[PDB]
Amino acid sequence: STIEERVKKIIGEQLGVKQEEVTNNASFVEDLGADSLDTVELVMALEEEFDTEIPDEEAEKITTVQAAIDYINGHQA
Ligand SMILES: [Zn+2]
Ligand SMILES: [Zn+2]
Ligand SMILES: [Zn+2]
Ligand SMILES: [Zn+2]
Ligand SMILES: [Zn+2]
Ligand SMILES: [Zn+2]
Ligand SMILES: [Zn+2]
Ligand SMILES: [Zn+2]
Ligand SMILES: [Zn+2]
Ligand SMILES: [Zn+2]
Repeated sequence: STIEERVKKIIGEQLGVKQEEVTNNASFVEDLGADSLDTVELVMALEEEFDTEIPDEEAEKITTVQAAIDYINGHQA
């Protein structure tokens, strides 16, 4: 599985949304129905899956599927 696929799987599992909705340009809140508690938990889940620490300054900008993919691809453990 690629990084893109694994990031999308984490997002779908954390947010409780079907795979078809997890398009690259989808917004967690606006498209995937997330609340802000969920987005914090999603960031934590990405840290565990990819063994990486995400600083707040960057976490705050992770609001779409693509932004999460880009963060993880750009910080490979
Ligand atoms: Zn594949
Ligand atoms: Zn899974
Ligand atoms: Zn749905
Ligand atoms: Zn659709
Ligand atoms: Zn609204
Ligand atoms: Zn919770
Ligand atoms: Zn941990
Ligand atoms: Zn945070
Ligand atoms: Zn924050
Ligand atoms: Zn960084």
